[PDB]
Amino acid sequence: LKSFTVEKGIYQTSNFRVQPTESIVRFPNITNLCPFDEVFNATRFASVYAWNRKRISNCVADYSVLYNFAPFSAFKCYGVSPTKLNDLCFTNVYADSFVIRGNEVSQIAPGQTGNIADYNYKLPDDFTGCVIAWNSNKLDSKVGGNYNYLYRLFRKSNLKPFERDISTEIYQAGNKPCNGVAGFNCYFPLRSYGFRPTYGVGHQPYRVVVLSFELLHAPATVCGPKKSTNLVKNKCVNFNFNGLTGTGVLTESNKKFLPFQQFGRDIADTTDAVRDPQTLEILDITPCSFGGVSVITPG
Amino acid sequence: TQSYTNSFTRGVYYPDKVFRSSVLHSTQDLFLPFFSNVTWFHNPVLPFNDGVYFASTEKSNIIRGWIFGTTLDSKTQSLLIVNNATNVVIKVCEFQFCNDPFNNCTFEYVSKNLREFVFKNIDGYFKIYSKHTPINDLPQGFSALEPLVDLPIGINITRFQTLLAAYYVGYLQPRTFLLKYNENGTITDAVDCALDPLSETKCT
Ligand SMILES: *[C@@H]1O[C@H](CO)[C@@H](O)[C@H](O)[C@H]1NC(C)=O
Ligand SMILES: *[C@@H]1O[C@H](CO)[C@@H](O)[C@H](O)[C@H]1NC(C)=O
Ligand SMILES: *[C@@H]1O[C@H](CO)[C@@H](O)[C@H](O)[C@H]1NC(C)=O
Ligand SMILES: *[C@@H]1O[C@H](CO)[C@@H](O)[C@H](O)[C@H]1NC(C)=O
Ligand SMILES: *[C@@H]1O[C@H](CO)[C@@H](O)[C@H](O)[C@H]1NC(C)=O
Repeated sequence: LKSFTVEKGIYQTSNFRVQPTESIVRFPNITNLCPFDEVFNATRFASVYAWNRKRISNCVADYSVLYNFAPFSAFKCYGVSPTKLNDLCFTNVYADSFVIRGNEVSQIAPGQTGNIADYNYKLPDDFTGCVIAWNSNKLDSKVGGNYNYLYRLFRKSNLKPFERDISTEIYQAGNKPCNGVAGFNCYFPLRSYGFRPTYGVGHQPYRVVVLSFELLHAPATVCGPKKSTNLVKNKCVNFNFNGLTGTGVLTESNKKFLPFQQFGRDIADTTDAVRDPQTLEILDITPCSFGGVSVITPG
Repeated sequence: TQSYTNSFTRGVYYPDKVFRSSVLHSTQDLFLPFFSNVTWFHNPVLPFNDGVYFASTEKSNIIRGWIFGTTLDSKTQSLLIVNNATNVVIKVCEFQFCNDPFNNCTFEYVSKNLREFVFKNIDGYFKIYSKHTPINDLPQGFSALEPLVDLPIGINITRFQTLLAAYYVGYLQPRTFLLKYNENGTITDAVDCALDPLSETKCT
């Protein structure tokens, strides 16, 4: 009233509001984990020149699987920070797996050239993804040598990123036609990474899987886990039921949603009920209690 | 044959996943106009524009699947829905098959009577609604088309063909409808707000 003496009567003073206590988050059962054990745990890593794309689109990107081998020496991110990357929407994931040698792995990095980053492979300096280091040369190297690491050694120019060069064209480095035979400056464009389990830190085998992400105009289908919380009812909470954040009280409902129906509405288009993603249940939503606060006073 | 038949009041799907009970809802969407005319093909390929209303009655499983996407092969990818009576496989990895059916693979989704189907592309999603009805021909009456799938394939589709009767075809148009949800979210009746002035009054 902006006055010190209050006349006898009833006055509207404030607006009582029940406030939420918990922040409920509900998302469906975490299924269809993205295939990574086939690329992270495999002894048939492709050759550096003969690398292979990996198609990973229709699944949940369990990006935290990197902690299956937390002894990773390095996990250098190049597209985005991992904290943000636990939930990011991309249209496709392309991974390639190979082993080159020792300390040459620094060549698998933005702004790097030479050998591996020259003709065997290369990545653009704006590369999106991460480069990992879990060298397991214990079985990759044998005292017999393992010269079977088929790797291209020669090429006319630098290798374009994300292109496969299985060509076997002789490096005619001399001023004389080669005709494919081995004469002078005529050597087969491929050589050997024969490594025994005694080589140096820059010559022993390695363990490489690098994966990149992309997002074109097609809608994104690559996403991380949603981490749904528990479900609690009969008290004002802050729920998030897969597409809609709202403050309200959830109660058991007798509504009969059709099997395909998620939301629930009434006149004026306000969400009155929700189907729970994890367990198939119908929860009615009631707005948290509120209302004016009148003060009955004598003078 | 390319006869033409009245569409009656057919080809109404659920516009979204929202539940509604005992309410009349006015929605603007790609609907098949009431009492329109529809081809009754038994033609190489029909176009797509902005959605179709494929329907069929032949239970012999001879109308097996469909082909979508611009052109037919070797470019811009092509959807290849093919049924198998046990598997309902959908492939977006084109077969490169002949023009009269009987590559960079990227999608391999797997899952007396009248069958009604609606296909649409809005923005990167191929939505398929469908419905079965024990018809006692497109009978007069009403039966809403419950959604089946919402594929996230980002193709651009302009024409379509069909695998191999009752090759009904109708074309969706942007229309405003007034749908009725009886008490359980089932669309029991609809009013086409541009058919006749009485329906305009009903929608108003
Ligand atoms: C989700 O998983 C729980 C755990 O057993 C199960 O009871 C429930 O039926 C599942 N729901 C769906 C939709 O898969
Ligand atoms: C629409 O279908 C009717 C059905 O008989 C047909 O007579 C008419 O010619 C069709 N309209 C056009 C423009 O073809
Ligand atoms: C239909 O095709 C799918 C695709 O792999 C296959 O799994 C299924 O067995 C086929 N159906 C029959 C009856 O062969
Ligand atoms: C699909 O390709 C481009 C990219 O979306 C688009 O501009 C074009 O109009 C489309 N082509 C069709 C619909 O035939
Ligand atoms: C709607 O639900 C009722 C149960 O309340 C049941 O008779 C039937 O499934 C539907 N009835 C009508 C008239 O739509």
